[PDB]
Amino acid sequence: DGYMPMS
Amino acid sequence: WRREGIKYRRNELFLDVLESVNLLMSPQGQVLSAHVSGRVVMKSYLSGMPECKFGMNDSIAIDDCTFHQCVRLSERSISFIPPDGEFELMRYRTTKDIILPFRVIPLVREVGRTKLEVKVVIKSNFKPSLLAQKIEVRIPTPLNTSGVQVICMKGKAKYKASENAIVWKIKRMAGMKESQISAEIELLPTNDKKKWARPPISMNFEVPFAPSGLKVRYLKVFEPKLNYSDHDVIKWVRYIGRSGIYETRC
Repeated sequence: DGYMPMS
Repeated sequence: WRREGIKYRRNELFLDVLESVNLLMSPQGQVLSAHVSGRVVMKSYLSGMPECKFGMNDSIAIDDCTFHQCVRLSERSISFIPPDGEFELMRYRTTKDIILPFRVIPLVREVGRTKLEVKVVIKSNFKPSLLAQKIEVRIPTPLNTSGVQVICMKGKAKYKASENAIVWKIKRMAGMKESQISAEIELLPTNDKKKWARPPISMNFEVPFAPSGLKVRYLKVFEPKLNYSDHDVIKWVRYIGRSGIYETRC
């Protein structure tokens, strides 16, 4: 899948 | 370039860290050459004329880089006003403290002049929570190969004679694991004074992390004029390290 959320 | 009337319902950005890890190892297992080429590509839909601070853990040793033209050079990190759409922020290169996602351990046993006994083991070396994917291992055969028999527990393998390689392919494989393949290479006769110099075994893989250990700390968006602030922007990041030239001598 795309990305993971910034943190 | 970037016009002034830019307004978006969802103010999103996507950060791509694209790394290409290159490695030349001995059959013993000593690194003979290794570097990482990298670039950071931004795909963003933000309203206005944003001021963007990009922050990483420069910790890691970055060995050079070229920027895009809207970068305020002066940690000292990177501030910039990004074009709408998609553009490449920075482009760096690394040689120290590199994660080598796979070890390739080759083993070759001559058998008279008829057979060649070959065993090749790949050792994944990263968080087992993480999956490498698009894994290919290339094993060259000699030219006087009459035929090839192979076995492998994971993935698939054919002998491609047009290419004089056994190509072993593995859809996915988790960190800290092992897979091995085994071939019997049936040989024709040839000019015996001319021995066979063993071309390296090469690998291709893809991994959800940067093998240079670069991480992204912050990307703070600041809009003076318009009534959105930093904690309003949807931010996303992925790392996509791929094999460059990645060869174990044998």
